[PDB]
Amino acid sequence: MATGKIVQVIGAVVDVEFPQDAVPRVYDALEVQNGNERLVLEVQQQLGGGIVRTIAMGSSDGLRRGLDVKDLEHPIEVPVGKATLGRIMNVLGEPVDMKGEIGEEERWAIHRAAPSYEELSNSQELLETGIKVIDLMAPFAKGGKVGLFGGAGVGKTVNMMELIRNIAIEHSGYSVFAGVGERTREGNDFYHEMTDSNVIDKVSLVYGQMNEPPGNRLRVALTGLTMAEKFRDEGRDVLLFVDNIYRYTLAGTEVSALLGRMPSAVGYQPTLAEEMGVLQERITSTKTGSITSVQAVYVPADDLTDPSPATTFAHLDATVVLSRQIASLGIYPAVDPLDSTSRQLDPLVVGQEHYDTARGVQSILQRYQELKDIIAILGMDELSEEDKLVVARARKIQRFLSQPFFVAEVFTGSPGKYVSLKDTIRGFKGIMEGEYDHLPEQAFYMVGSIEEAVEKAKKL
Amino acid sequence: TGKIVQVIGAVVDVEFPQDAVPRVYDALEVQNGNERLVLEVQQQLGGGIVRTIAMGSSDGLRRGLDVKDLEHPIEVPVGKATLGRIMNVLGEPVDMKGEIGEEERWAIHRAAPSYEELSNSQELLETGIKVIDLMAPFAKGGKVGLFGGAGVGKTVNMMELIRNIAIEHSGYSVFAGVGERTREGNDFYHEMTDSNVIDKVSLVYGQMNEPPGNRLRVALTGLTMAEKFRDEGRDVLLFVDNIYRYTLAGTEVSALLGRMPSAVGYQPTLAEEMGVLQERITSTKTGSITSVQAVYVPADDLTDPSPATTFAHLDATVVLSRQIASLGIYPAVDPLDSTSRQLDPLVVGQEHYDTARGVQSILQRYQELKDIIAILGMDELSEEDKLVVARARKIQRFLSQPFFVAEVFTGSPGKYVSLKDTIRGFKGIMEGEYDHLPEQAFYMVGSIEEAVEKAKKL
Amino acid sequence: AQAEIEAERKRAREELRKQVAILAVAGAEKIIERSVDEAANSDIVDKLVAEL
Amino acid sequence: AQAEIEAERKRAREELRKQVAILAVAGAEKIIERSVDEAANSDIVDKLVAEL
Amino acid sequence: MQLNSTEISELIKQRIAQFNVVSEAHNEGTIVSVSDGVIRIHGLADAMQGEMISLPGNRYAIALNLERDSVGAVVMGPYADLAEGMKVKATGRILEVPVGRGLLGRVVNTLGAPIDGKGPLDHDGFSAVEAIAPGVIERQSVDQPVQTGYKAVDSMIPIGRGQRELIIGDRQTGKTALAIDAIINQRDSGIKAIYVAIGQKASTISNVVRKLEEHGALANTIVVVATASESAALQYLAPYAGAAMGEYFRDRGEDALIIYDDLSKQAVAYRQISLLLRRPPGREAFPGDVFYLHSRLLERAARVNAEYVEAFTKGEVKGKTGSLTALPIIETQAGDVSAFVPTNVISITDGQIFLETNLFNAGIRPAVNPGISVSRVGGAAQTKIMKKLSGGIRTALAQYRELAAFSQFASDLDDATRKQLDHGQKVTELLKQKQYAPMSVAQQSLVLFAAERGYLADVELSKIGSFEAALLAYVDRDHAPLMQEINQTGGYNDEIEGKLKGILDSFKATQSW
Amino acid sequence: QLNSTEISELIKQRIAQFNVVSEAHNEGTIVSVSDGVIRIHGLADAMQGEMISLPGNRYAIALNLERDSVGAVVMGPYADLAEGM
Amino acid sequence: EFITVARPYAKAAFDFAVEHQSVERWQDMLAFAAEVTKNEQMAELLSGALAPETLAESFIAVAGEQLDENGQNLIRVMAENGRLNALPDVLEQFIHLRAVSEATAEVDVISAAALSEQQLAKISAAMEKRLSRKVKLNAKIDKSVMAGVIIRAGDMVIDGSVRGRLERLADVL
Ligand SMILES: Nc1ncnc2c1ncn2[C@@H]1O[C@H](COP(=O)(O)OP(=O)(O)OP(=O)(O)O)[C@@H](O)[C@H]1O
Ligand SMILES: Nc1ncnc2c1ncn2[C@@H]1O[C@H](COP(=O)(O)OP(=O)(O)OP(=O)(O)O)[C@@H](O)[C@H]1O
Ligand SMILES: Nc1ncnc2c1ncn2[C@@H]1O[C@H](COP(=O)(O)OP(=O)(O)O)[C@@H](O)[C@H]1O
Ligand SMILES: [Mg+2]
Ligand SMILES: [Mg+2]
Ligand SMILES: [Mg+2]
Repeated sequence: MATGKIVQVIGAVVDVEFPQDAVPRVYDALEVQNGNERLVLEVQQQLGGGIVRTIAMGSSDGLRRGLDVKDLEHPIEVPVGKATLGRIMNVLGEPVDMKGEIGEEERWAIHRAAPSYEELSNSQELLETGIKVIDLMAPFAKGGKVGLFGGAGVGKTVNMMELIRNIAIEHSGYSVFAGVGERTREGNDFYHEMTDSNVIDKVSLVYGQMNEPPGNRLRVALTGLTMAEKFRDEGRDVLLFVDNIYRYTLAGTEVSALLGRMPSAVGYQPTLAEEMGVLQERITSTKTGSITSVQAVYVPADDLTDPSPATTFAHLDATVVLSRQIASLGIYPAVDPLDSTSRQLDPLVVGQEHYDTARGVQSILQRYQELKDIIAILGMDELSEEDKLVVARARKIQRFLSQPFFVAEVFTGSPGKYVSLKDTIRGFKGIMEGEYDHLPEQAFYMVGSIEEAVEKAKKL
Repeated sequence: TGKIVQVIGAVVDVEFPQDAVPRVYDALEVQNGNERLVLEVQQQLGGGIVRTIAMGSSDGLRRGLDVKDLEHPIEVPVGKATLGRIMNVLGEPVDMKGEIGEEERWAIHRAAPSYEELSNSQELLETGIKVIDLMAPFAKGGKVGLFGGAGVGKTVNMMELIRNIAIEHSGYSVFAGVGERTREGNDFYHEMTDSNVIDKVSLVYGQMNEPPGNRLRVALTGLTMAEKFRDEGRDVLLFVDNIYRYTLAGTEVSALLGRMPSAVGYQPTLAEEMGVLQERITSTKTGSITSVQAVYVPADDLTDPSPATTFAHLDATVVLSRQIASLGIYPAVDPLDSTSRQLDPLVVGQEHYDTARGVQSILQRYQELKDIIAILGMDELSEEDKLVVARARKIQRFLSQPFFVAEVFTGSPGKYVSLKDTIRGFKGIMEGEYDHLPEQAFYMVGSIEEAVEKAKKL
Repeated sequence: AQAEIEAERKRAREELRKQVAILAVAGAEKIIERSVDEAANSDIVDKLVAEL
Repeated sequence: AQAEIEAERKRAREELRKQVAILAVAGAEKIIERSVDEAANSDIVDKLVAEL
Repeated sequence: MQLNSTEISELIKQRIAQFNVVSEAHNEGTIVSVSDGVIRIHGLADAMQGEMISLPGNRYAIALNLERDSVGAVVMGPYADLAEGMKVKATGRILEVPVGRGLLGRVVNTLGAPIDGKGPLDHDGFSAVEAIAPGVIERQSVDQPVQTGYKAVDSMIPIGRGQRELIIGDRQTGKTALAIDAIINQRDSGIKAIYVAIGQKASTISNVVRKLEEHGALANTIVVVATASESAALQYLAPYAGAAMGEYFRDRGEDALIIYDDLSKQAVAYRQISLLLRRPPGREAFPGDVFYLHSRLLERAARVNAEYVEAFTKGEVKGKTGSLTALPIIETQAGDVSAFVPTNVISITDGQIFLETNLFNAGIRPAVNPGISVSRVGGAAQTKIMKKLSGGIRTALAQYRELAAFSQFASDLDDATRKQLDHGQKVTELLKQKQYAPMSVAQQSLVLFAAERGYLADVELSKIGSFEAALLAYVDRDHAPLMQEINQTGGYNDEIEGKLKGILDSFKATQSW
Repeated sequence: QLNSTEISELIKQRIAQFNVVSEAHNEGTIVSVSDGVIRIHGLADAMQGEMISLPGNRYAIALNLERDSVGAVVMGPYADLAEGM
Repeated sequence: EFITVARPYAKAAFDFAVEHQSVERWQDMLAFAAEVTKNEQMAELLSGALAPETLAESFIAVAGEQLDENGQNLIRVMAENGRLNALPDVLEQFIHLRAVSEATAEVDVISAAALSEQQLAKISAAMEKRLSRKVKLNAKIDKSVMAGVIIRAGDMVIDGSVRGRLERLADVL
């Protein structure tokens, strides 16, 4: 029964005093009436005698010192399995789509340990995305983790929408989408996009929404993982999309000062690497089933030094870096080839044909970046005629990596293109050799295949 | 009635009987050896403790001294009785003359005028100074700020504005010395007395010499006199010798007042403390205040919070650059950073507005070329780029001017330049009317006629 | 307009001197929760004429 | 200029309301205190202890 | 006239008729300290967080720290008269503001008391200052225009009804000018305006309200003020007071445009409150929840689907979708976007417009940097005519700036390059525009059609300014039926391209620049 | 002014018999649990870097010996530990 | 003020006094230990830096009345943590705990006149209905109250004064 009492409210953080023999366990849920509305608190710390420090899963407004608190002897438990499909839920696993009760058969705690070392798998089966720069420079594998890094406004969302279109419709299996810290507008537009394209029955959606109190954002990512882990343990192969991992860390930073921790580094909580590792280490493919995941990563001010993006780089398998320096030129997808990379890019998977083609492209673009400094002051007439030819063919390859997406027609006004891996390799070889030395630079820009870059040159 | 219970630098804690605790901003009084010390109440702590700032030196204070509770704030003389006299933060006479023939005293803590009371005006006020009323002209009843680092010309420029404005203007004026040099107060007083203009000027001085509490409050003493003359229905000129010192004296006490540090260690209240001072310096439907303020910029860092907050308060801002001053171009105004609310085609009219934007465009383009020129040298430029540079350099020189107050330094006689001569002059340079003169012809010449006479003798 | 409304302003002040007497007793009768034929009306009219 | 005076119209009415109310309650304090009665005071207590 | 004052002396007696003598019961505390606008209160066992606490006089405080054995609260007004041992009563109330159509053309403070002196408010009741936004299932996609009237913004960086668009830049770059021109241009669009002034000087507000009154714009606008003189809690809370007024229109099927000015200063006021309450400082000395401060503010601006309106209005209004559009303003210190407050607000919004000093000094005004500015709604916000033409403009113009750098010491210029650098200079010149001079859809469309079909290409660059002025003048006298067609429809077809082709061909032959 | 392990039942123990040093130095009780750190009351014979055995065959390393308590860091999962163990 | 640091001790002393059925003595005992704390010379010693034990035993010596091994040991605990100046706030909280445990409230009643006593019989009977506790009255006559009465109980107030109701009515500008 109701047996704790509230003893402080400061911002999002609530202290509750229980009797000394019935103190709640860490990560237990607690329940209180905030007027008409029922509110849930999650226990973070046991401190002093009988007192526990907690985060509110909802607004603190209207709490009083003295309110009676009921002790639920379990952590936050969420519905899992097929009942979730086609539904939108909040962090507490409550329906927020008006469609009615979820109708579950099972509920799982959102806090659980990672797979043990004996359970992991290394099944690096190559996966085709249809995006030139990704499939060449940073090839995916089934069951791997992919990160889309970038600062604000660089194309993380529309890249993820393109990846969702190409693999996730083809995948023939269930998907989870975690809207951690997402904009409510874009969460709505995604829900209608999946409904109108009639694939919403394959996918279950958990949304955090930015607006929500700090507590919701911190835990909505674990709710998304717990549904994906249920489908994995069934033995299914699932796709997990996460709309921003950074905002999970930033939600920890908000409460961390109020939870009495002293600060570290650039204001981040001291626990940053522990909190990141505990989440990321659940997103893995075991011997029973595989989880393939794509995560967007906010990079504050595009400073890839910053501890939050710098820490996550170690947990991924392919990392795609989107740069504002490229995006300033409008040349989307804005993937930087000299910074993007993948564990799968070696001859023992890719074969030598693909490996040689990717290493070739990197070496040309690296060389051109040095030549580009000479030109800006001494002028291109001052170069070797070999270096002048490298500058030309590099500046073409830079444009040929661009590709219009049929999730971006509203921005471009133009028809989106898909490319096979086979056609992608042949095109880059053709610029590295002589076959297209005679086309202008603008004849490559947002083209599609090489086989139609000649056509834009004829139009140009 | 009260007892002193702590003394920490400028801050003194006093305990009172709990039925009798002083209000905030009440004046208290304590005998410190052979003198009387005023304390101003800042905070009420619990239990009848009250925390206060000493309006004088706090050395020699014991614990356990008896403190007297004065029932009122700090109140200062106002009106014509103050004209022609030098007064202290406490409103005491500091010249050797007798007592001030006050009829009324006003509390230095006041509310700003209501939104209904404010008045607009677009009457352009002319100055002697080519760059200022070209690039950043200002109106009667507006606020001007001179921003600059140490030793760049804030005082000399304000002394020309006093010479030019405050002697062709006919009404009263108030000069507030806030945390600046005592020598320069004495030098100013005399030339006012030597010129017999002193009898139109009230002067309040709280120089660097003084303890923190004086430097903090003395600005409010100055405004309170200017507000009396404004409410009487006059048009008044207020000069503030360095507004930055008000914020700095807040920084010095804020930690002793027990407030967590903010930003670059500033007090957390920095924007409110500045705003509550600044909002009182406004012209009103009853009467007008024209204000010129010097604004020291610490470490030349214009992005420091204290400069940064001041910029939103002001109608014209003139920014002084050490990089220009070390050329010896004076006044060292940066025309790419100086700006005014009055540089608008409707109030100035089109010829002035077009001339100012032309000058701004050529000088911006000269900044864009300077990184080429530094590595390559000029010979690589295009023949139009060379003409942009050749004009910009003449423009930079022609913004220089001899000042009547600066004659003691350059020897050369000062110049007063009519606005019409400035517009005609810069318009001719940008049109190339003068492309045949050397750069030296333009340096430190009052008007464009004087450039051509200087050019004849190179 | 300023001259016109200042004429109306002094005229309104005269009539409301009667109306505000009625206000004071109506407030008092609700505040005391009971009607009251109070005797010392000298105190009403003294304030009524002196402050207005 | 005409709409301005009909704004000004509302400002003049509201300022007179404020005056008469505050001088009305100032009269009411004098009027009620001088008209205190022990039966009426007891009747206050007898009301509030009935609803309390 | 003033005998109506005498009639409402009977209305003063009607207050007595409505008044009630009943004894309430309430919870009580004493002020135990007073400093810098913060008070500590002992007692108030039943105080709630975010509750209004009532003080001697008609003054209030907001309860923010409910610690054990004391409440910490901030005073919504001048604090210096408060003293230790004053009694204080806890109401039941959250903070509410007057709201309704009557507000339009009024200047009010953050509590909603009028300060223009135009007499009392007329209003349609009160609404809570703090409120949760419409959830995912309650929204509708943004697909209608709100017109800026600026060639640069409406072509390159389109704003749709229900978007949040950050205006960002250094001091004195035209941040406010852009936003009040966006207000002025709504004078006839049907969209209501709210201007929220946080921490500005009162004479600057009085000047902007004057310009709104020289134009027709003030009658359509609410002005909410918290000047630099007012307490740190009146600010901080002002944006929320403005949003509560904008939401009234949003939830009845009307469009509102709300300009929060200097959201940065809202953050500075909130830092003052947090440090005086001794909450732990985070990065750059702001509190950590400063993201939650702005994100919950800005996520209120939304377009809601018709079902949500019908439910809110209880069937009074059916079939209408309501929208609130927010245009927050941030000041950067030196173009440094990496500061904590700019990085938070850039994270939240649906795009940004960067204004910058180098362009402004070069005379590119409005100083919109095409490269780092972006709209995340994009073409779905435009009319089809602008959509068709403008998509080409912004990315071409960005690449012109790259090409112009690489060119800067190249002497031979290939004809593709020579054409591009030429076209890009002529488009850069075309997008300059004078303040307070907004352009209709048909005027913008016609001028873009001149650029994207190459009618500018031969014209000498300083004349491009006079070319545009002469073209607008010519078409308004001779071809106004098409201007009405385009402004009303926004339509585009082969006959529209043909009629515009005919107009450009006819102008460029017959007239003079 | 703030509390340093001043908790009601520990205080009540001392009032009854102040000389609680009569109980063995070998053992103690957890009085706080957070973020993988525990604070222990007792363990008067603990030493720097010593292994403390926890329920579930777990260990913590004693890293702060403070005047009233030991601060120790849990070498494993910690989230099920509770005060009074 | 000491309130927050005094709470843990006040509970423990009351809990202990309940088990040993000595609450009355403990109250009279804490009342002495608070009073020695107020003496000047004793106060100086408490603000001094004497090591806990040497401070405690010099305190315990003056507190001769204190029950040895119970009251005197409570001092040793507070001396380890330097809370001795909190003793006036460790008391009163002990009295508050006692009054809660005894289900009894002091309640206060302020009026323009000495209330009629018959009225107090009604008021006490009403307060024993509003709150389920025995209610000690200690009413007051006050000049400020124009007429009527204030009832104050804990931190809840029921204003029945004409002063309050006028200044409640004067509100409606
Ligand atoms: N117009 C000028 N002509 C010649 N010299 C000048 C001029 N302006 C400034 N100077 C030189 O700079 C010196 C300092 O100027 P000023 O005292 O006004 O500096 P400031 O900005 O007030 O410095 P501080 O912050 O130290 O008060 C002058 O003594 C003079 O040597
Ligand atoms: N389109 C324009 N063309 C010409 N001048 C303009 C234009 N827009 C703004 N200005 C001018 O720029 C100056 C500053 O504009 P504004 O006050 O909007 O800048 P701001 O960034 O708001 O300044 P602050 O940082 O002080 O608020 C004003 O003199 C204004 O007249
Ligand atoms: N592939 C693309 N094609 C066209 N425009 C794009 C592309 N990627 C990004 N953009 C532009 O950048 C904007 C923001 O990118 P988006 O991914 O929505 O933001 P974020 O990268 O922060 O998630 C888009 O609205 C669009 O204007
Ligand atoms: Mg994004
Ligand atoms: Mg100086
Ligand atoms: Mg502005």
